[PDB]
Amino acid sequence: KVFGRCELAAAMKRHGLDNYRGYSLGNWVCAAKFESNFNTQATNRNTDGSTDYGILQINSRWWCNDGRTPGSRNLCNIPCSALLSSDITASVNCAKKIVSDGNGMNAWVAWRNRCKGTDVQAWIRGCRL
Ligand SMILES: [Cl-]
Ligand SMILES: [Cl-]
Ligand code: NA
Ligand code: NA
Ligand code: NA
Ligand code: NA
Ligand code: NA
Ligand SMILES: [Ti+4]
Repeated sequence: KVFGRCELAAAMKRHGLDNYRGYSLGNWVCAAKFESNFNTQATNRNTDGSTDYGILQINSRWWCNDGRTPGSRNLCNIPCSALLSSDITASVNCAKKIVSDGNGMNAWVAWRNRCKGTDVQAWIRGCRL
């Protein structure tokens, strides 16, 4: 599913991500924009053989199981395929664990490089939320 911008912001709010660990909804929408362009089916293979899955491009080295990442963990306790669903529940639940892990949203390199410090409220501007 490719979400619309306001559509995703609404779904993220519905699942409790808005201001989670102090990161406003616009942070989360911005991160999703640059990680997946709002496409739940986005996948990206990394040089280390791990893969990133879903709207927030959650990586298989720590967070989900894909059966093909040697030495990895599955801290969210889910198949990485669950991260590709049209229903963002699994992605949101796993993102909450990832953002709680110590470096906040810096866990998402793209958030650091493209969202951090910017006018992230632009990402929710105009939306009925
Ligand atoms: Cl495995
Ligand atoms: Cl393996
Ligand atoms: Na957009
Ligand atoms: Na915001
Ligand atoms: Na894994
Ligand atoms: Na959803
Ligand atoms: Na980047
Ligand atoms: Ti594996």
